[PDB]
Amino acid sequence: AGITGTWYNQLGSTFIVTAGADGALTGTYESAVGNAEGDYVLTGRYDSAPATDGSGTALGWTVAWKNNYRNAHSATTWSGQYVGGAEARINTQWLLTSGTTEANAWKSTLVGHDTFTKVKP
Amino acid sequence: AGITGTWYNQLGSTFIVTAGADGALTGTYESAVGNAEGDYVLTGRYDSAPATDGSGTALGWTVAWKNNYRNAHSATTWSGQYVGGAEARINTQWLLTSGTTEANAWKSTLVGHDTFTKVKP
Amino acid sequence: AGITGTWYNQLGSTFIVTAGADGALTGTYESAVGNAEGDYVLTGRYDSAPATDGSGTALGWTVAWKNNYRNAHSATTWSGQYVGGAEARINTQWLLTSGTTEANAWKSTLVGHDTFTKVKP
Amino acid sequence: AGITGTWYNQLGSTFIVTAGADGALTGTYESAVGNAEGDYVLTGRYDSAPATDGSGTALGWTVAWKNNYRNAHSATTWSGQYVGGAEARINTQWLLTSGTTEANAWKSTLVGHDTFTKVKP
Ligand SMILES: O=C(O)CCCC[C@@H]1SC[C@@H]2NC(=O)N[C@@H]21
Ligand SMILES: O=C(O)CCCC[C@@H]1SC[C@@H]2NC(=O)N[C@@H]21
Ligand SMILES: O=C(O)CCCC[C@@H]1SC[C@@H]2NC(=O)N[C@@H]21
Ligand SMILES: O=C(O)CCCC[C@@H]1SC[C@@H]2NC(=O)N[C@@H]21
Repeated sequence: AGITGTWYNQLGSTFIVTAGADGALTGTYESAVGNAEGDYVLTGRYDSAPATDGSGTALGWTVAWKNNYRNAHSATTWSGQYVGGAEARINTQWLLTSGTTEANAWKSTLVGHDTFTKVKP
Repeated sequence: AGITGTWYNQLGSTFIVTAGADGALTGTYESAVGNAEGDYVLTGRYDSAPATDGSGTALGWTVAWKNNYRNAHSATTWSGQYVGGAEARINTQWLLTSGTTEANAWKSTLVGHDTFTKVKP
Repeated sequence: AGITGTWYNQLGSTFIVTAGADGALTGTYESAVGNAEGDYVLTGRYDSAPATDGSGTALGWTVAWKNNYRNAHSATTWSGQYVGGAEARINTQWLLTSGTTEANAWKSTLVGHDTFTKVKP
Repeated sequence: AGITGTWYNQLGSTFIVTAGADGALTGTYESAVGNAEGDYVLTGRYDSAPATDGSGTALGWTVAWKNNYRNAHSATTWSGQYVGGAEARINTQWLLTSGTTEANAWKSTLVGHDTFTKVKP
């Protein structure tokens, strides 16, 4: 129940997600940067029975950057963990792969990290 | 239509996916390695209108490593592109995040790469 | 001249480096976490003629985790950029590879990110 | 003694390195792709007393992409392990950071993987 809701990262992007009882993540993502405009569909999975020892809750999700406004021919996955409590966070690393020619595949994938909080930066 | 079906990676893992008309990926993943046994639910997204210039089709998906057999308290995301043709491939990089304590969060995430083909290694 | 000196990251680790006129980085690294004790040799490279348009200065370095105290059978590389000015930073992502058996090579490499500043956290 | 010498990756790039007795890597790197021409200085570190149980030898190195021909305002680090024997390899993952403006720092770093062998692809 800690994951469902709206999350904001350090770039100004916004992430609205519903966490289903058995592990589904669904929602929408709006990026403040890049070749992106409006909301994009997201889907992912999370550990619906995490450890109870103070460990975070593992999760991940994907956005393909095609919507009613634009198609960037790219997709990002975020992998990370939810940490609950008063200053809850989802700490992630991400991989953004663009469709490329075979000759350019070596430079197809960017890597970065986003930290999400329940309140805006 | 090139993405739907069964895929095999260099580790001996197996990936069965359906690519929906508007960008959804759904299916199951069976890992040959790690703290894993049986099939796990996967969900993701792909670019349903890729470029037609020889560029690959961007995609990503997530597995949370909880199923009827085991719970590893972890999740992997694969980010990559589908390359069609006679020797079709899905070339990926992945991030595997384990739920950790805050003190151990610096070592929460493994990175690697998997190449998937339509035939077994 | 902005890079030479002592840097501190969010984990409490300390990085003393000399940037040579033609691109060399040399120094020592002390990690506050992990299988590490004391100072370890570091070496790397940086762009000694960066752009002057407000872009950062690309750089990277490596530590192998063997010194007079311990040998962790591992090595980390940090890749990033130096950003000068009043609140100077070195923003990095890193890869930590452990020596593994072939069967375990898929889980040989951790990924993360460190931000270094001139003052302690 | 297994690391010293010339190595070739899947892209057609060439890596000549000397491994010093106490952990230093020095040499030159020539990339077959990207904003690169000629040889570039490399420096890094390796575990000079690896485990003897069949585990690989952890290592890493950096190239800043500035030489007598070009300056790409970028640097790559490779992190990986050397695996000896008849078909020796250095298996790596790499991070390529470009100097960027602060607004573009989110897209500063590419990630990939290179496999090096003693003979050309
Ligand atoms: O430019 C593109 O190809 C599509 C937009 C990508 C935006 C990226 S996803 C990772 C990072 N986190 C964000 O919130 N935005 C950027
Ligand atoms: O050990 C775990 O935490 C769960 C199993 C992880 C298996 C990983 S996912 C990335 C890589 N590719 C595979 O097919 N298996 C491993
Ligand atoms: O545990 C090991 O194998 C050796 C110590 C690794 C410490 C890592 S390097 C990346 C991160 N940044 C730090 O300052 N410490 C950790
Ligand atoms: O384009 C640049 O910024 C400089 C050249 C980068 C070449 C990269 S380094 C990682 C990969 N492995 C290679 O051998 N070449 C590419």
